[PDB]
Amino acid sequence: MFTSKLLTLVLVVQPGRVLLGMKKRGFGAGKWNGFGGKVQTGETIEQAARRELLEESGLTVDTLHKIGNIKFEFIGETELMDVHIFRADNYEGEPAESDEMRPQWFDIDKIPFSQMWADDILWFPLMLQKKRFLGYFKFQGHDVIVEHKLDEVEDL
Ligand SMILES: COc1nc(N)nc2c1ncn2[C@H]1C[C@H](O)[C@@H](COP(=O)(O)O)O1
Ligand SMILES: [Ca+2]
Ligand SMILES: [Ca+2]
Ligand SMILES: [Ca+2]
Ligand SMILES: [Cl-]
Repeated sequence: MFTSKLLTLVLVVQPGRVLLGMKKRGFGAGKWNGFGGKVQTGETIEQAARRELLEESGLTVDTLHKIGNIKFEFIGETELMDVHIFRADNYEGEPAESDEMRPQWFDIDKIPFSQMWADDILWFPLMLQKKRFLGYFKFQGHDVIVEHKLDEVEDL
């Protein structure tokens, strides 16, 4: 890995359920996921996370918690993906479909992990316990994990 790209990911939760969206185009199309994107020059990471939540789901939030940082290395690439993960326990507005993503609430027992990125099932249990975490995954293509590190932490 020679260079890095910052990315964001936002999970909105309520008691017993999590808001995901079906990615309709682009990177990770066909997978359910949280909302997020890149960080423009002049934005903070949190500002960028809030922007993409609004553009993709129609929602805004007041309190937003930083919960995770996961680095992704894809075999054959020289750019690292540095993903900054946030949780909201409350929201403003009502979710609506965009050209990019279709939001849907899932009960905990219905989260569709076989139709999500392969990493998600491993850190979702930490997220649901209101924990913080650091990780690293090396992927061979989009659906095989070849190396994996993950740890609960106190601070990020
Ligand atoms: C590899 O494993 C991965 N696992 C998970 N859960 N999310 C991942 C991911 N790789 C990228 N992302 C997320 C970050 C962003 O929210 C969005 C891309 O930003 P846009 O292309 O929409 O601008 O996709
Ligand atoms: Ca996006
Ligand atoms: Ca976009
Ligand atoms: Ca956008
Ligand atoms: Cl696209």
